[PDB]
Formats: sequence, C-alpha cells, structure tokens
Amino acid sequence: SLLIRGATVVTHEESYRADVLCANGLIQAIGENLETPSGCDVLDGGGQYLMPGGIDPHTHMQLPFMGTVASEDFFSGTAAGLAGGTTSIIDFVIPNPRQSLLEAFHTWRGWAQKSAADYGFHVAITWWSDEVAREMGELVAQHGVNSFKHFMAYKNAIMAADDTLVASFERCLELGAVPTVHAENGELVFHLQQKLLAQGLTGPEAHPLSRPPQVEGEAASRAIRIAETLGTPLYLVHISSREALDEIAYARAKGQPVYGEVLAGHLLLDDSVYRHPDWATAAGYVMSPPFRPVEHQEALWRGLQSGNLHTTATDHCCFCAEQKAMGRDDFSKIPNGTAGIEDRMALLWDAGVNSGRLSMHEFVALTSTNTAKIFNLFPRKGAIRVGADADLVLWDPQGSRTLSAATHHQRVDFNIFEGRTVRGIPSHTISQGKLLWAAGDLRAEPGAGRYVERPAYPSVYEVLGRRAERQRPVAVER
Amino acid sequence: SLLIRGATVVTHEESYRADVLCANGLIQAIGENLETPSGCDVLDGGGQYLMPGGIDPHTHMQLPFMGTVASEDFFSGTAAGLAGGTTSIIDFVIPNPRQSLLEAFHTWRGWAQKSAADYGFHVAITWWSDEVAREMGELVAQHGVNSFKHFMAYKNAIMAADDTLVASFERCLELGAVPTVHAENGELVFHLQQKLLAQGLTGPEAHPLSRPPQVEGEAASRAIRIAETLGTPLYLVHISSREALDEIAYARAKGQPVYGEVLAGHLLLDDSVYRHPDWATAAGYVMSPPFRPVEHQEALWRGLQSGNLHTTATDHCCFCAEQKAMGRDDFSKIPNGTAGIEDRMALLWDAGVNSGRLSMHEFVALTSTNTAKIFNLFPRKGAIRVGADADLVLWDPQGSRTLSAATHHQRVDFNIFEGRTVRGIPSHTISQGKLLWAAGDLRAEPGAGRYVERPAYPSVYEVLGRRAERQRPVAVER
Amino acid sequence: SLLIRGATVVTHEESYRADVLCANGLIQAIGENLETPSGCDVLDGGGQYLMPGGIDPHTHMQLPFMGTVASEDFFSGTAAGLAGGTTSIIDFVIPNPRQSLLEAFHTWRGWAQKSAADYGFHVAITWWSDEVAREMGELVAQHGVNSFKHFMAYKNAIMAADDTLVASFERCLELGAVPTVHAENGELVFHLQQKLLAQGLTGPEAHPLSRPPQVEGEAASRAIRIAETLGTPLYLVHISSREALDEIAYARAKGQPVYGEVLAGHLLLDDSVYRHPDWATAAGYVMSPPFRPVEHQEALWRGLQSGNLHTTATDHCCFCAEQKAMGRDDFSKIPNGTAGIEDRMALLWDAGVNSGRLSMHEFVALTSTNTAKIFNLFPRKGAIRVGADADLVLWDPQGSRTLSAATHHQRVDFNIFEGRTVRGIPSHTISQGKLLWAAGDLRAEPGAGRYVERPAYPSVYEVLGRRAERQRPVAVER
Amino acid sequence: SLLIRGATVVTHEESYRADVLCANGLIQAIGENLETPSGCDVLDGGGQYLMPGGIDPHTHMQLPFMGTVASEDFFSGTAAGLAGGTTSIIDFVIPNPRQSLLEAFHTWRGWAQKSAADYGFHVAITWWSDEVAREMGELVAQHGVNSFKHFMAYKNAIMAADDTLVASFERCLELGAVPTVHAENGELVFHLQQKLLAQGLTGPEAHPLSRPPQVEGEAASRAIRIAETLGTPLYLVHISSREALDEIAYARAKGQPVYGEVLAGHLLLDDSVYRHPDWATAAGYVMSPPFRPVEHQEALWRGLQSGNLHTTATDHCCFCAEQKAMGRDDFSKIPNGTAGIEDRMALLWDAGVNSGRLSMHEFVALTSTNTAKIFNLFPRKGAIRVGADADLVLWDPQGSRTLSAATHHQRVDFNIFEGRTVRGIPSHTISQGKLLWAAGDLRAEPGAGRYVERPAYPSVYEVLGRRAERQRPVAVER
Ligand SMILES: [Zn+2]
Ligand SMILES: [Zn+2]
Ligand SMILES: [Zn+2]
Ligand SMILES: [Zn+2]
Ligand SMILES: [Zn+2]
Ligand SMILES: [Zn+2]
Ligand SMILES: [Zn+2]
Ligand SMILES: [Zn+2]
Repeated sequence: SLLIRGATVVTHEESYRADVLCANGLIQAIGENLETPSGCDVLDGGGQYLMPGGIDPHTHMQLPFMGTVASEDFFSGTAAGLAGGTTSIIDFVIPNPRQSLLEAFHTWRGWAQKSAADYGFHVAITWWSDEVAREMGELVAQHGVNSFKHFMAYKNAIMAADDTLVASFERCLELGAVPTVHAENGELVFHLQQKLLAQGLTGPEAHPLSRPPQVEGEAASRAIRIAETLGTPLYLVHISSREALDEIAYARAKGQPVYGEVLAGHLLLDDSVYRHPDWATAAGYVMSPPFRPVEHQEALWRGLQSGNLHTTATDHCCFCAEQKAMGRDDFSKIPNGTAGIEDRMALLWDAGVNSGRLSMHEFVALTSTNTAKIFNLFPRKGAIRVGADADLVLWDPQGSRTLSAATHHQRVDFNIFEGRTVRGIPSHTISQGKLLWAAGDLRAEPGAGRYVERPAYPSVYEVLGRRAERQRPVAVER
Repeated sequence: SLLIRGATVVTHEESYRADVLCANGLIQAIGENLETPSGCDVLDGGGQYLMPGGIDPHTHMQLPFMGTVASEDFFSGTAAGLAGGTTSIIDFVIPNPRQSLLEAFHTWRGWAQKSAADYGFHVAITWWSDEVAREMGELVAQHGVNSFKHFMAYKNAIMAADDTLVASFERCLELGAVPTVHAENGELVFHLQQKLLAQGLTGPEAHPLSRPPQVEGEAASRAIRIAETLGTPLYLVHISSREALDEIAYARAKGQPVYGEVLAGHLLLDDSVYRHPDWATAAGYVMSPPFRPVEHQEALWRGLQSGNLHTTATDHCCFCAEQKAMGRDDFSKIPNGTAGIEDRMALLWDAGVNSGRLSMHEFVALTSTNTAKIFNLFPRKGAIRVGADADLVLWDPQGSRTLSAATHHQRVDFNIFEGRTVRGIPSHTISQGKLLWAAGDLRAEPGAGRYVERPAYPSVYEVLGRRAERQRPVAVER
Repeated sequence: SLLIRGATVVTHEESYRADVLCANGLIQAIGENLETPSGCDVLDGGGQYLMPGGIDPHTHMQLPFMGTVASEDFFSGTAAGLAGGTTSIIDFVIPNPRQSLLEAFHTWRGWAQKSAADYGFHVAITWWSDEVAREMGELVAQHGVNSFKHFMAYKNAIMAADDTLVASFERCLELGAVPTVHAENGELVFHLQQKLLAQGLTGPEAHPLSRPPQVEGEAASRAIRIAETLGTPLYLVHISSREALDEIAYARAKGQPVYGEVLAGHLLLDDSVYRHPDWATAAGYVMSPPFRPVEHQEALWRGLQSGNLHTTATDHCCFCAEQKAMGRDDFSKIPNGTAGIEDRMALLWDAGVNSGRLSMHEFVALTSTNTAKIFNLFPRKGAIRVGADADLVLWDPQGSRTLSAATHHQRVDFNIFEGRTVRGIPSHTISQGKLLWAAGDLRAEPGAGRYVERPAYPSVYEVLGRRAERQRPVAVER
Repeated sequence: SLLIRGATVVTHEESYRADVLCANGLIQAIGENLETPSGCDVLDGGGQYLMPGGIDPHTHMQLPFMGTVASEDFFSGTAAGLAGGTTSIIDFVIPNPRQSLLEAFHTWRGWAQKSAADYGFHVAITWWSDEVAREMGELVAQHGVNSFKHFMAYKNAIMAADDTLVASFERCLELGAVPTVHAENGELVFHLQQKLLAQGLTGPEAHPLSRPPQVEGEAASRAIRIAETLGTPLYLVHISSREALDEIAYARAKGQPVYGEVLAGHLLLDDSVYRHPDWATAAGYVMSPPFRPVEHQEALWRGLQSGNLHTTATDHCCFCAEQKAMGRDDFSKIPNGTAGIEDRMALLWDAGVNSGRLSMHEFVALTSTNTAKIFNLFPRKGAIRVGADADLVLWDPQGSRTLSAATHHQRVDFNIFEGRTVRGIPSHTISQGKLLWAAGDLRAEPGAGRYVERPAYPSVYEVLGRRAERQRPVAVER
C-alpha cells in the first residue's frame, strides 16, 4: 500500500492535482486529501507530475542474434527500464526459420521469468506453413499474444516475402491479432551490402549506405498496402525516415488504421555518427534502420505532432564492444542494436516537452497510452484510474541527469547519447503498486514481473468488420 | 435522480457494459448492477449505447441577419437539439460594427435565458479599436467567454481584414482565448457576386458560383498563417472544401494547432441542390460556404478519418420561405443559413458509423469530446465519468427516422435532408440529469438551461508558451 | 429601449418631473424632454409616478413543505409579482436536515431557471456541522449569497437551537453575511399544538392560539441578543407582533443594527379570520406567524413610521384548497402559507399613502430601497439613476383594482384580501428595461429573469469592526 | 473651475471612486478620470474622502443678547466654519418684542453681507400680532424664509407662551413653513434662578441647577403636542436630555414629523465642567441648555444611532471672558453661548466615526444632508450630484488636530474642548466651487457668501395634507 500525495496527475489528455492510493497492485482511489490507511506508506509528490508508467513495446532482452546473445537480460533490462520510468515492456519471441512458434515461446517464457516488471511478447513469423498458422491460433487463444511481427529484411534468414506476409496477415485478421512489421526492403539491403563490401567499404560508414531511407519507405508502402488489401490494422516498428512516415500519412489520410513507432535515437541522432574515426564508437551506433541525415529527424517530430506516429519504443538490443567487434572487418556482421530502455522517457521529455514541441499530455500518450490502446491493454495500463494497474512514474520536471555508460543501469558499455544532459527525470517509479526506483535507489527483484496477456480483437476490429460487411462483393444479375 | 441501466457505455476511447447513475446535475456513479437509490427513476437501455450528449459549437438562434431575424429561437432550437441528442450549444454574439461588445453580449444573454439546455457564446470581432480590445479582456475575465469569432467574408459589413485579424489574434494570445474564423475571401466573394449579377444570373443557382472552393482555401491559408505567425491556436468553422482541408492538413503536418469543424450538410450534399427547379427549394440550401461538388464530400470524410477535422456542428441558422424570398430578385439578398441542430448526430451516425467509416469512439469524439477539449470544457462535458455534467444520449442502433420538415422540431419550414431515412437514432436525451427527450416525447422546458462559462488558457497555450521561448529571436553582438 | 415620458420620478427621498430612458437593461438617461432615439418605444407616463420596481425579499415559489409543494412555481410567481409592480425577489433554499447546502442550492437554482424577473436566494441553516460551515463560505465566495436564514420554530424538523444560532451567526460574521431569522419559540409552539389537539381543538381557530404573540417576542429577543453578543447584524422576517417590534426598537435604541420586515397581511388583518364559519376560508389564512389581535396592526404601522420596521415582503407561499385540506382534522397539518406577491405594493399604497400614514418616499423605501441597502444591492436596485438596473413601476394614483382569486395572476385559488378594492395601482411594470405588465396585459416570459448575486460585507460590517476594536477585552497583569 | 481628482466620494448613503468637476458655483460632472478642461485648477484628493460641505443650521453671528454683542461676526464666523469644513449656515433674525420682523430682517441682512460662505436665516417670533402674522407671510413669499424660531424660555424677554406658539404654528402651517423651538420651560427656569440666587448660589455651578433636564423635556413635550394638534412639522433645536429625546422618540413612534438637532457639546461634555474652581473657566461653558450629567450623553448618541435625532449644529454664539464676567456675581447674567462652528465636523467624525458609533454615511447625513432635506435645500445642498452647489469638503482620515482657543480661527478666547486631540480632519474646503481652506491656510473673503432662499412647503407637507383630508369632521344627522 502506497499513497502518493501532493502531485499533479497528468494523463494522456489532462492534468489535475490529486492524491493516488495504491494497494494489491491496483489504483484504489484518486482524490484530494485522501487519508492514509494504516499499513500504507506515503510518498510526497509535491511539485511533481504523476503519470502512467512507460510501456516500451519494442525490446529484445537476451536476444540470440547475429552470432551472439544480447548483453542485457530480462532482469537487468527491466530493472533499467524501471530506473528510467518504464514499467512494462513487450519483447519478441523470434523463432528460427522452421522452428515451432510454441517451442520458441516457452523458451522465451523461461528467459523472461527473471523480469522485475510486467512483460509480454510479440511473436515473430519468420517462416510460413499450416503449422505456423495453427500455432498462431494457439498462441492467441491460450498464451495471451495478440500481435505478430514480420521482418521484411534479413534475406536468407528470417525475411518474410509477400506470400508469407499475405498468408500471415490473413491469419491475424482471423484471430483479431495485430500484425507488426520491420519495414526495410531485404533484396535491396542484401544487394547494397554485397556491392559495398565488394568495393572494400567494410567499416560502419557503409551501414547507412547499405540501407538508405527509400528502402524503408518501400517496405512500409508495401506492408501498408498489403494491410489495406486484406483489411487488417498495421503497426510499423522503428520508423526512421520521411519516406516511411509519408506512406503512413498517405494511408491514414484515406482512413486506414496504420500506426507508427519511433525511437528517441531516430529523433535526435543523425548519420554522421557512423563516420566517426574510432571504430568502436561508430559501431556503437550500428542498428537497423540506421540513423539518418538530419532532414529525417525533423520529419519524425512533425509526425509525432500531427498524429502520424503514435508510440515510442527503444528496440533495446544491447551489445558490448567485443560483441560489436565481430564485424570489425565486415560491417554486415556487426550485431545490430542499441540500448535505450532507461533513457527513452527522459530524452523524449527533454527534447519534446521542454522545447514546447509536445505537450505533457502527448508525452503520456506517446510513452504509454497509445501503445496500450493499440495492443488492447487500455485502461489496464497507460491510465490513471481506479482499478487500473498501479504502474506509475513520479516525474521531477527540474531534475537533472547526464546519460553515460559509466552510470546507466543498462548492462552494456555504450550509450548512444553519451554525455547528454536532460532536464526532467523520473524521481520515483512504481510497478504493481511497489516503489522500485526511488531517487537513486533501484529495488528491482528478479521474478517480480508478471507475464501480461493481451486479449485479441482490439476495437479497431469492430470498425473493420462493419467496413468489410459494407463492402462484401455482390454478383451482377445477368 | 435517474439510473440508466443495461446499456453499453461508449466514450471517445472505449466501450463497456455498465449502469450510470445521475443526480443533482452530475454523474454520481458508474458500474455494473448499481442499486436504484430511493426516489430515483430508472431508464432501461438494454441493446442501446449511452454516449455523452452532443455539443454543437456553432449555432445562431434568433440571429438578426441579412435584414431579418432567424425563425428558430433559443428555446425552440435547444429543444430541437435535445430531440436529436444534442445537449449543449455554443452560439455567437455578433455586434454591429462600432457597437460595444459588452452591450451585444448582454442583449444575447437576454435572448438566451429561454434556452432549455446548457448554452454558451463565442463573441465576434466585427470591428476594431482599443475599446474592443479592452472589452475582449473583460469578456474573458468576467463573463466566461474564451473564444472570439472573425469573419473573413462580408465586405462592407463585418469583415475583418488583415490588420484586425492580427490585432485581434494577438489579443487572443494575451488572454488565452481561441480565435475562430469564418474563412472565405470576401473581396473575391464580392467581386464574383457583382459579376454574376452583371451577367444576369440572379437566381439561387448563382450562389455556389459566387463563392467557389478556392475562395475558402485562400482564406483558410491566410488565417492559418496569421495564427502561425503570432503563435496562437486557430479554430476554422464549417470547412467545406478540399482546398481548406488541405491547408489545415499542411499546417498540422508542421506541428501547428489548427482545428476544423465540419457540417453534416457539407459531408452529404452536393452543389446539384442549387439547380433545383423550385425556387424556394433551391433557396433553402443557400448558405455560406455553399454545398460543393462531390469530390469535396469525400475529401472531408477522409479529413474526419485522418484527424485533420475535429468537430461537428450545424451552423443552425433558420429562415422560412418568406424570409429566403427576400432574395427573390437577387441571390445575394437571400438570407444565408440552414437548419441542422436536431439532425447532426443521426446524420453522422448513419453515414459514418453504419458504413464503418468511423468507429463509435470517433463518433463520440466528433460530436462532443473534441469540441469540449478545444474550448476547455473537458471533462466537465463530452465525458462519461463521475463528477461530469449529466448530459447524455441513449442511442438505439436499430431505430429508424425519416427526416422531414413535416415532423422535425426545428421551427423552420425546410430541411436540407427532407426524405432521408436514418438508422440509429437517439431514443432518449438527458440534460443536467433530467430526461428531456423520450422516444417521441419532447419535454423541453423554457429557461431550464444554464449559461456555460469556459475558462481561458486551454492547455495548448502552455505548449505554445514553451515553444515561443525556445524559438525567441536572439540579437547578434557587435 | 424604452423612453418613459411625462412622469414624476418618485424615489426614496425626492419627487421630480423627468423622462427616463432605458436601454440594455439599465437606466441610460434621466431628463426633462428627452429625445426619442429611433427604435425606442415610448411609454406615456403622464400623471403617474415612476418608482423603483418592488423588491420582495421573502418568497417561497414551489417550496416542497408540510408534505406537499407550493402551487405557484418560479415563473407563475414572478409573473404575478410583475403584474403587481414587483420586479425582483429573494427566495429561500431550504436544505432538509443533513442535506448538503450546495446540493439544495443547485436543485433550487434549476427550479428558478424558469423565473421571469430577476431573482436571488437566501440559504437556510437547517442543521449544523463543519461541512455546513464550509459550504456557507463557498456559497458566499462563489454563488452570490450574502444572507442565511434560520428558523427558531419547527421543533424536530429544521429548528435551529441556540448552539446552532451561535455557531452560524459567528460563521456569518466571518463571511460578511447577514443572518436572518424566523422568530417563534419552537418549544412553546410544539407544546401548545399538542395541548390544543389533546383538548380536541382541531380547527383553524386553534392555529393562532398555538403560537400567541409572546412566542414571537421571545424568539426575537433571543435572536437579537445573540446577534448583539456576537457582533452581527440581524434581519427578522415577518414581524407580526408588538412584542417582537418592541424588541427591535429596544435593540436599535442601543445602537444595534437590527432590521425588521413586515407583510401587508400583518398590517391589515387580525386573528378573527381564523374563526371564519367556512373551514376552507379559515384555513386559507393559516400561516406562521398567524394574524394577530388588532392592536398589533396599529403597533406595526407605527414601527414603519418610526423607522423600526424597514422592509415589506409577502412570504409568498401558495397552497390550494385541496392542499390546505390535508389538515382538515388537525390544524397543525394545514400547510402554512398565504399568497401576496402581486398585491403587496397596491395594498401598501392604498392603506399607507392614501391615508397619509406614509409619504411616497417612505413607500419606495419600504418597497424596494431599504431591502436593497440591507442586502447590498443598492444602487444597482431600488434606485432611479443612470446605470442602475431598469426595474421600474409606473404607478397610477387614480387607478383602481378589486382584489380577487378569480382575477389575480397568482396561481392559487385563494386571496386573503378577497373583495378588497384599492386605489392607486401599478399601470406598467418594466424589468431589465422591458415592458412586462401594461394596462392589464401580462407579457412575462419563462426564463427571462437573471440570477442576482449579492456581495458580502455590506457597510454595516465596517462599523461593527470599529466597534469591536473599541470594545476589545483588555487583560490585567498581576 | 476646479477638478477634484482621485478622491472617494462619500454621501449620506454610499461611497464610490470618482472625480468631481466644479464650475460656475456648481458641480458639473462626476466620473472616473475626467479631463481637466483648460482654465481649471486641479486638486489631488488621492486617498481622501470627498463629502458635501457641512451645513450648520444653528448660528448666532454677532447676536446682540444679554446686554452685549457676540464677539464673532458674520465674516469671522463663516470663515471659521470653512476652516472646519462647514460651508453654509442658517443664522437667526431675532427681533425685539414689538419690533417689526421685516425691519429686523433687513438689519440682519446688512450684518450678514460680509459673510464668506453661503448663509440663510430663521426668523424668531418674539411677540405676536396681526402685523407679526402678515410679515411672516411676506418673509416666506419675498425673502426666502421657510422656518420660524420660537423661544419657550426667557420670561419677560422673548418667551412665547402657548397662545403665541399656537397662533404662530398655525400661521407656519398656512405658509408651508417649518416651526423650530428652543424648548425649556421659562417659568421653571425663572423660578429656579430666583431660588438659587436667594440661596446665595451665584456661581456658574448654579447654572445647570437652574434648568435641569425635565425643564427641557417638558417644553419639548408641549411644543410637540402643539405641532401634533395643529398638524405641523417641528424641529427642536439643541436637544441635550434623555427626557426631551424620549418625547421625540414617542412622537415619531406615533408617526409624527418631529426632528431633533444636537450639538457636539451635548454629546461629549458633562455638567462637571461648571464646577471648575476657576470662575472664568466654568463660565466659558455657560449656555442654554447647559451641559448635563453623563447619562444624557450616551442617550443622545443612541438617539443619533436610532434615527431620533436628525441634525448636528453648534449654536455658535461667542462671548469673550470679559463679556462672560458680566455675570461674575450672578450666574443668570452670564451671557449664554459657546463656540463650535469650526469644530463640529471634526468632533463628530472623531467621536462618532472612529468609535464605530456612526457610519460615514450617517456622518454625512448628520452634518449636512438631513438639515438640507428638512429645510428644503436638498439637493441643491448636502448632495454630491450634477447641478448641486459645489460646497464640498475633502477629509483626511489620518490627519490630526488639537483644539485650542490659542490656535482656532473662531474669534473668541475660549474653547469648550480645549486640548482635545482629534483624528480625522478637513484638509480642504470648497465653497461655491472655490477652494477656501487648504493645507492649513484660510482664503475666505468678506462678502463672498450668498444669501440662500429656502422655498416653502417641503415634502413633509404632502403627507400632512393627506392626513388633514382624512380628518374631515362630519356632523351627525338628526
Ligand atoms: Zn527491427
Ligand atoms: Zn527490433
Ligand atoms: Zn460562417
Ligand atoms: Zn455561422
Ligand atoms: Zn417564516
Ligand atoms: Zn417564509
Ligand atoms: Zn437656544
Ligand atoms: Zn441658539
């Protein structure tokens, strides 16, 4: 039991002064001057904002990938998220091609058991068969999964060509699941990788050039039009480019339910990082899609302000220096990914709220609420109201923090925002009504987190069903 | 006290089964299986949706205009809104040029005392001076006004040119008031009127021709760029054209807070109505901006679906055949306006929700919540939650109604949708906790409604303030 | 706008020939041979007195009371007032014991929405608690209330005992509010009722005997000495007895601000009405305090001439024959109250001015100006001057009226001055600058009236503050 | 022309912030921020109260009386008033017995010529005849007299017995004039003087004992009951006693128009002053009626608070020590009279307003407005309104003054309030639009004052006529 007193509550749509009482993992009461019940502890939020805790819908804790295993595991990752105000995640079960989805699912459940805060899974469709379709049904009905990931890159690995995307998206529709997509054209990437390697361009500066922005635009257009065609919603992960974002706006402008995710890295970093002359420094930044020329960062902010990008995530996929160095003589073999779970909320607040680019309300929407609506977890999560999960962050608008690999809780030796100072930080993080992060002190305990099931058929399927019924074809009499 | 039992509650975000208890003007409790307190009636809403009652932010009850007085008054018009599910209105105080705003405000407050449902005012800036600027402050500080209308058409009457728009918008920023605008280029309208009359085209068929869609798009661009330049939000009334909508989309794509209102008539009728062979019929459709060719309807529906249009309203401004007939020999003298307060919600439900263009949540957002947020009345209005005003509509998705001047409650002899049959209707309407419409029985009572005051500084001005500091000029030294 | 021409202006202090221009709710100009602005209507007031319209600070429109509801509602009652030259009222919010003051105020505000002329509210303190005290402060700071009513009668219902009277009067002093009192000793009344009923004396003739004059004198004494002890002003409603009037005179002769109100009915009728041979007719007169032996009348006229009574009112509280008949076998169950709003001015004029007891100036003082000063509405009301509200009555000293239920506009089947003919009548009544009564034609409109907010700390509080300083207790050292 | 800027206007009934513009002897405008018209001087009234100038309706400038002539003359007396905030006086024409009234009038007009501020006369009826009766008519019709003084004391000089009172009062009624009376029983005074002196009690301490309070109460009773009987108003000068005040209260409580004037001396001093061991000090206080035992002072304050005393004045009748000393061996030969014209307003303000005994509005009523109303000069005087005479005083509540014969401007060697310190004083005094007292400086000019006519029939005669219509006695037939 925990009563937060004196703060201003801030939701995705309003702000008001009120105390919030938590017990048994839930919000119990919200109102002015509530009394403390005996047993309960008190937290003074005077001068602070109390917001729904962050949901990071894009994590890869201890992912085996590109020859190795991410250096952050489910506990260290989730604990670091907590230190940064993030209170739940959604990670990805990634079966190898031809591996049973269910078997990969149970393996991933075993790995995620050590989570310190709430977690769930998307499941990736890395090959296709009747078995796959059947196992998707089983995951939805029995394992609380309602979203499936598709990768349009990684040729001769896990790439889904059209036949798969069509068949899988069709199945998603049958199941009321949300297809999500990593959108980059895998043929062009493969092709550009070979050509650049053949020219002797082997360093990280080659990485951006192996996948310039139109490669992402193309795949997005494609995913979106497959989606339009089969009558499914669509969530595109890590949008980095104007081209991809413009495809998103074009589709929403026709009334299509398409949602975009953006990472802080793509909002704040440009592709000059990859030309850095220290190898390890430049490789620190190697992720897909890569950081982009500067005109792209402002397009993405505009996307957030105009309602064409809807959520923020980190794609938290950590590799240490020695692991990155696997691609020392071949950039295509640098394990791809950057850390960011701890730093998402602060970076977005600092660059977005302080600048007056975003409101506090949009900050909540973009850090928790939209993700929760999209994946059918609202108002269980991403909401301050009676009966909702007690996942909250007490935000100190004038608190200072300098981001650094020497000081972060992320178990990785590199921070893409090394040396950056932000104003506005999580002074306290509450998960399941417990205080897990309190002014410098992290109290994450392995296994405290719960697996979060997400029901099928978010509400967008209502609307889609009325549309499909309205446009059912009818034969000419004769 | 009134208990609405057995319905599905539908808000701007979600749908869930619960009972809602109203008393003393407010929603007191929401939940399943609520007990009936002693002395409270019960309403059975099984198989029905219970939604916030509609807010129509654009009405002109008993307006004196174009040489006469609108045939619907504040009583009959609010009563008619109630019969159609609309529970509050915002109307316009329109001073003559050189007439004191406070004086016209007090005349309109006198006329509105007969309202049967909650009501409020925007106040129009029809001329400029220091005194006008002073009176604006007093209206905001003392009389619950937080928005000011400007007309960009009506040359040689109430048109505001650039010098007034600039001075007034600047005053709005200082006061935390939202500037709203009627966007048509008045010089062009004037020119084309003169020219059509010179050509010998004096009939109603000449009206759309006198104000083609680019005249709206120009003026929209202008007011929008003025707003951008001075750092204010902007609300555009009765957007009817692709051109204006495209200007709004363009502005919003750059992060600018621009809002757009649309009428059901502009969503559903085209300009063929002006060619009707019966003079009075043609004249009945005469309003500004006029009905447009079909491509514009489609573009406006997509606007609603993409979030570039935000509110619905009616521009409820009623004149009977004998009043319209004042322009018998000169289309420019036909009093401009049509009726719609009663029909807005069902028109929109029937066209948007049954077709699957809009979800029920977006219907709620477009008919109340968004208006409420924009004008700083949320969650007092547009919300089903404890403490909120008990303004509600119970909606029968299988009910039917044919729109007709023979049977509508609007005190006017013409309906622009004569003969249209809708499916999905308001079975019951509740205002201030009272059952004012019940399945064919209208129980509106003169005077019952309250003047609704709207606090200044909706949250958008906070964001703008931070934005302004960030982008302030900095002198060169040295 | 309204030009009243050729009348003699009669105020609380002077009479002079002048024309009076009304526009925008207010008196715009006063002067000899004013010019008629175009659009303005002219009212010919030749040979008439133009006085401030009547204020009746004691009404109970549609009161639920003694197991029923008054037959006059806020529209019918205020329309009737207007026809009788009365242009505004103060009515009473009467919470049930243990009911929130705010909740009652809100209910009453909704019932008064239908009022046709300006109206206000006193709020009754019918029980006591910290929350009552808080609510009193809120009514005063936000809801325009500056007077609180207490009942010393009605044992075992809403009686305020001495602990409540002290606690409330002290709270009124804190808030700059005026305490008002219904002064009868509830315990004596309770006791005499039981006694008379046990003797089998069940008819209306018992009603006066159940509450003889000394019961009023005692309560008045008590409320006055409480007020004196705590340092507050005091207003005593409906003074009917020599004894209570002598208590007011005694207090005032020691420099205490005590005000007294009187009804025309206690000026003009005596207790023989209760021995009427027709049950229903005797019952028609039952109100509290009841009508008195005849020497009380003459004492009250003298109160008015000496400045020991200050206001006139009606305690307008209407019950039809059927409702009175609820006490057919038990006088204590006959609903208490009589009608008067329409008749007060003419009755006072005819008995007071025509006989020469009172000057015309005293008549204005007693009918509007004093009430206005006492409750902090002077000179907004009860004054003829530029800028005051245009609430005016045009009084024809040669006119004549026979009072009758058959023709009065009060919605009740009984008039306590049935068959009385008066000389000097209101020919026209103007409220908010509109002509609402005119030579026999009532043109009152539902809802037209406005809620009139009354500020705290009328000027008697400055004097009491300096008194209190001079009387401060000085300690002796240790 | 004089603009008085930034003061708070204080009247007999309200206060409000406004400037006041005077020109041509008159108030021209009253409003917030008035422009200084050219030619006009400006007076900074910031932080001060602007009030109608005092009217002293009881002065005896250079009166021949008790074998000598009053040491103050019309110029020095009116000058002194100005310095004390008094702007107009009413003095007395006192003809000798058998002397023509017109004759004494013209002499007194010659005397009053030198006045520095506005002045008028009452005329004393010191004997009776058909000629006296005729001349009274002439004085009212041609010389702007509307009030006649009667002396009930001074046996064997100017005393009017009952037959003169009756005939003069009846004649006042025929002419529309107001009877005023010095009420002491002359026979009892004469007897007591004789008896005190035969006892050898020749000192000033015998002076009070020669005319104890009941001698005043008796004459007041008698004057009142004459007025009542003949149907006239009545103004009683210098009331000093409980007894007389109680007769006033009793008469007013029968609805009779009787007014009471009081002097600061009788509010503030007691009879112990006549016992001072120094002869000439004790003789300084000798006037009629004498100062009284302390209980009379609190009773008079209460008469003022209760509305049984109506005006303040001074009976300004100055004699120096050597003239007083004429009664060194015989108190009955001490010329009677004290000074106070200069001190009235400050004494009343300090003792009445600072104490919280009176409001500031009451202070204005008591120092000018009621006198004005009573003698038919309202609103020419005693009023702050457009068209009134610009007689005004600017009051500095924080100013201080110590009253001394050594420093006052009154041309007399004695001050009955020597050494008394007052808080609240007139800083500036304006008469006929001109600043005559300012910052400690007097600028009075001999002859500047005008003679002020008072028209007959003040409105009290309207009420009285209504009564006399109703007293038609009717013969018996059945
Ligand atoms: Zn990816
Ligand atoms: Zn990823
Ligand atoms: Zn418009
Ligand atoms: Zn409009
Ligand atoms: Zn009562
Ligand atoms: Zn009452
Ligand atoms: Zn005298
Ligand atoms: Zn005298």
